[PDB]
Amino acid sequence: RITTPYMTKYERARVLGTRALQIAMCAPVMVELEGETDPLLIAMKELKARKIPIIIRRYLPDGSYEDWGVDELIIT
Amino acid sequence: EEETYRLWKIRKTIMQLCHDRGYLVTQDELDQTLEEFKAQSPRRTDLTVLVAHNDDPTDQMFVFFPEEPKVGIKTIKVYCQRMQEENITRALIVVQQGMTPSAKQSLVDMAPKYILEQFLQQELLINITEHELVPEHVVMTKEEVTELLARYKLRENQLPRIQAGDPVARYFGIKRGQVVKIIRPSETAGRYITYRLVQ
Amino acid sequence: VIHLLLCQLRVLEVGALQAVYELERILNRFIREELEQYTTEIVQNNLLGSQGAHVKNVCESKSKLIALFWKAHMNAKRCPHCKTGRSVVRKEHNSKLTITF
DNA sequence: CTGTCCTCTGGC
DNA sequence: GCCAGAGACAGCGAGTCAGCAA
RNA sequence: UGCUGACU
Ligand SMILES: Nc1ccn([C@@H]2O[C@H](COP(=O)(O)CP(=O)(O)OP(=O)(O)O)[C@@H](O)[C@H]2O)c(=O)n1
Repeated sequence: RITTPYMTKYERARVLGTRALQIAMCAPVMVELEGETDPLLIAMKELKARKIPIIIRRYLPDGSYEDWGVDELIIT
Repeated sequence: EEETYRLWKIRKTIMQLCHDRGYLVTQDELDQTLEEFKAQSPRRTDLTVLVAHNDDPTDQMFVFFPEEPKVGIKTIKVYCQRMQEENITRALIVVQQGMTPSAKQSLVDMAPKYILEQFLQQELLINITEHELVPEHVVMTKEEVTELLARYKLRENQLPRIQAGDPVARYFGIKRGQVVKIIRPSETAGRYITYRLVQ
Repeated sequence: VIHLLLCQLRVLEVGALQAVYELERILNRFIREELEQYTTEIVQNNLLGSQGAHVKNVCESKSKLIALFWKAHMNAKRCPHCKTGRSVVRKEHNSKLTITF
C-alpha cells in the first residue's frame, strides 16, 4: 500500500521465469499461443495480456510484507 | 592585550554555542565587537555568564572561566557549591590548559543532579559549526524520533552512530540516546537529510 | 569489574545498547545489588529483542568489551584475599605450562 | 615489505 | 601506570595449458 | 600434491 506501483525489472524477470517454468511443466496457457515453442515467449505473451495469477510478496527489511497482484502492477 | 582578544573570541563563541542550544541571547552579544567588549568587560570571574532557556525559565545554564590553568577536583567543588545554592542544574567549564585526569570522571560522577561539561579554550577560538564541510545538526524531539522509527520501521540500534565525544555532539550538548537530524548540503541532491543516534 | 562486565553482557544479550554506559556510570557513581536491579529492569522491559540483537553496533560493543577484558584484566596480580597467591603459570611454547613453587 | 595490532618485556 | 623496546604476525590479482618426478 | 616452462 506504500511501495511503488510499478513492477521492478527484477520482479518482471522472476515472474517471467516462474510462469515459464510452470508452462513448461504442462500448465494451461491462458494466452492463445500461435505456434511458438519457447515457454519464455509464451510467458511474455501472457504478461503483455495481463493474465498472470501470481502475487508478488515484497518483503520489507523488518519482516513486514505487502502482497501485490501481478495484474495490479504497472508493467513498463 | 592579546589575552583580551582571546577572551573576546571565546565569549563570542560561547554566546553562539548558547544560542545554538536554544538559550535567550540578544543580538548585541552575538554581534559584539572587540572595542565594545573591552568597553564593557579585565578579570576571569566577571566573564561568567548565566543564560536562560527559551522554555522552562527555571532551566538555565552557567558558564565558568576558571582561573587555574589546570582545574582540579577542589576547583570543581568550589562552584558546584555556587550552582547548588543558586539552584541551577547545568554548567560549562572553559579551561585554559586542561583538567587533571581525575576531574574528568568527577564531572561525570555528578549525577543528573548537577550535570557539568568541560571545553578547552583552544576549542572555542572558532565556531567549528561554521565550517564549510560541517552540516547543520538538529536535536530531534522525543516525538519525532518515534515517528522516524515508525516510518522506516527501524530500531534505535540499527541507526548510524555519532560518538558522545564528537566535537559537534559536545558543542550541541547532546546526551546519549538522542537522535540528531543532519542536513548535509549535497552537490548531488541539495539538502540531504540523515539521522544519527548519539552513543 | 567482574560484576560490571557480567551485567553489561546480560544487557547486550538482548540488544539494549544504552544500558552499557548507563551501567558503567551507575557503577562509577557508586555492588551486585546496585547493578543487578537496573540490569534486570532492562532485560525485562527490553526483552522481545533477542532476535533483533544480531546487528552491527551490538556485535562491535560485545567484541570491544570482551577484548578489553581479556587484554587488561587477566595479567598476573598479587591475590586479593591471600596476598601470596601468585602461583605464576607461565607457558613456554605450546604444549607446555609451568607452575612455580 | 608494510601497517595495524598485540602480547609481552621492561623500565620507571 | 606511560608509553617506547620491540617481537610475532598476517596479507600479498584472475583464469588457462603442458611435462616430469616423486 | 609439488616443481619447471608457457598463454591472455
Ligand atoms: N598477466 C596478465 C596479462 C594480461 N592480462 C589481461 O590481458 C589483457 C591484455 O593484455 P596485454 O598484455 O595484451 C595488454 P594490451 O593493452 O592488450 O596490449 P597492446 O598494447 O599490445 O595492445 C590485460 O589488459 C588483462 O586484462 C592479465 O589479466 N594478466
